[PDB]
Amino acid sequence: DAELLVTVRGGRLRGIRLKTPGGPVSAFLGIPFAEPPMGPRRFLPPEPKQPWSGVVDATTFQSVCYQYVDTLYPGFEGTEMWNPNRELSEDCLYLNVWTPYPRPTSPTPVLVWIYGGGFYSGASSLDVYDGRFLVQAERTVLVSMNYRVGAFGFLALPGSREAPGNVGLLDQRLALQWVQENVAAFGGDPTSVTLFGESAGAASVGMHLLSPPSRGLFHRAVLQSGAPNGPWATVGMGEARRRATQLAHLVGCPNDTELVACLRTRPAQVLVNHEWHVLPQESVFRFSFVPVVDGDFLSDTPEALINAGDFHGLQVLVGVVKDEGSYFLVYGAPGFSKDNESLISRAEFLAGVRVGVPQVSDLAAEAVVRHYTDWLHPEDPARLREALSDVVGDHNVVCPVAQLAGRLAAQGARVYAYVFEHRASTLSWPLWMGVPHGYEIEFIFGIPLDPSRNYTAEEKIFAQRLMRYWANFARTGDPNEPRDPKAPQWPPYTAGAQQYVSLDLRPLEVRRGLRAQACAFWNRKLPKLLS
Ligand SMILES: *[C@@H]1O[C@H](CO[C@@H]2O[C@@H](C)[C@@H](O)[C@@H](O)[C@@H]2O)[C@@H](O[C@@H]2O[C@H](CO)[C@@H](O)[C@H](O)[C@H]2NC(C)=O)[C@H](O)[C@H]1NC(C)=O
Repeated sequence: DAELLVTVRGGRLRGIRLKTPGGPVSAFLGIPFAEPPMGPRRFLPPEPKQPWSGVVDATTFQSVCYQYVDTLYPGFEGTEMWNPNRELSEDCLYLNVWTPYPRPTSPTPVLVWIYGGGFYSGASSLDVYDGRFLVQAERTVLVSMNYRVGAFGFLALPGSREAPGNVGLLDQRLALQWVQENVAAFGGDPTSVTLFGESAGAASVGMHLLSPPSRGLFHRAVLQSGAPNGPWATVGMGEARRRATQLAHLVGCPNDTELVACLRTRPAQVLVNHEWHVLPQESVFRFSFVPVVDGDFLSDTPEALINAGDFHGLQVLVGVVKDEGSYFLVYGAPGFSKDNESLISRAEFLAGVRVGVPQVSDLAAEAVVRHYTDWLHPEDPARLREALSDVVGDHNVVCPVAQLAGRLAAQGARVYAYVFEHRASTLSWPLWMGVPHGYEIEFIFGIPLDPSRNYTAEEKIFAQRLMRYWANFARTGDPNEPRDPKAPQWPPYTAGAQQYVSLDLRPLEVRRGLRAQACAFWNRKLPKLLS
């Protein structure tokens, strides 16, 4: 097949035809975009891939970046669906391109996916990120890349040349430069690039928005369930140095240069084994090696750059799932488990707040408890279970997203906002978790269209609607149908009105205020109290 041969700047590629019920797609999987960041290049910014002779076979997903493997529930679908599904390697900087068949004769908009996983995990090869249904349905081009995670991507000894930090974000930036240089060979339009990502992938999209060298590489952004101003998404230089130094001592090391030089001698898995030990306190939704406010990739804190930024000419689509917190509770909140109803005592709730809002004063913890307590039913196990879910979801995702969305809309950007409220019929997590973090992704990617799976007919329709919204936004910056001269069915989000839509089997509903009461607490009152 002629459409499976493509020449990019580094040389020739051979892709693979992929099937869907609607029609075939052409896929180029495992394209090397950087030199393998191994041995002496561990912890260093990525270097462009050198050209090659002959043909790179591009028919298989390439290795996953070295990372921790979850073993909370071995074999359970709800956790395994996020675990590596290829071998781990430091040789992992590869990207993937899905393009319509036949290849577009006029350049089509490009969606660039950045996976999440708390900056410690993730892979572009997970089945739930299968680009074929999106591309077939709406005939955009889809790119996804691997980027280094954990210590390999974000260990930072700030101010040093040997571990400057943020190199996982530089991996993403290099892949975006690769798209600028090469996506036209696949029929993509390098002048119409929309970044989209979930969780740490959303936070990453946010950091490119705020970093001038990345900002020229794309035109629009989708932030699903994450934000660069989240309390987990960045660390200070002092804390970053403290975690890297503690990691070095836990592996036996041993002067910045000598420290990193010793870290480079240890096998990858040895670093991974100690990754969690460097967190200071017991927590959920906290990760050891994350982007560092270095004065380089980020000139200032994400909060400062958001408040100071001019965002005219930008369109942004942002959103959250209905139960952002629940997934994280089984990772350390006492009384919680996927295997029962997790109907917790008030004692367990008070202990859960300390894990759910780690390293905060007794004074702040009291305010949190009071805000989230119904003092007429302070002991009700169901209310307490939901309240702790809200504590974790609001503090880590929803209020950081609401804050960013308001500042963007107020400062020039056009913003659309959603809450995803449909619980998949195939969802393996228990019913008390609701619509948890990560479980809109399979609908955005049209996974219900896969005949090998068991979704309902209405869920297949819902997936097609969502692919249409996302592709409308990629094409025009506007999820509404372009031919519509009526007032928008999905209205912009504004700092004052705060309109957003519910995404469910039902038609769109406009609502206002993304949990405005909770986010007044986290973004205004709680800061003022501790001030
Ligand atoms: C719900 O389960 C938690 C966790 O227990 C685990 O999951 C169960 C379904 C079962 O498989 C247990 O064998 C597991 O250990 C319960 O919280 C635990 O309670 C025990 C006392 O029974 C205590 O010793 C543990 O420290 C608790 N663990 C945590 C993480 O808090 C909880 O009581 C269960 N709720 C029920 C049954 O209503």
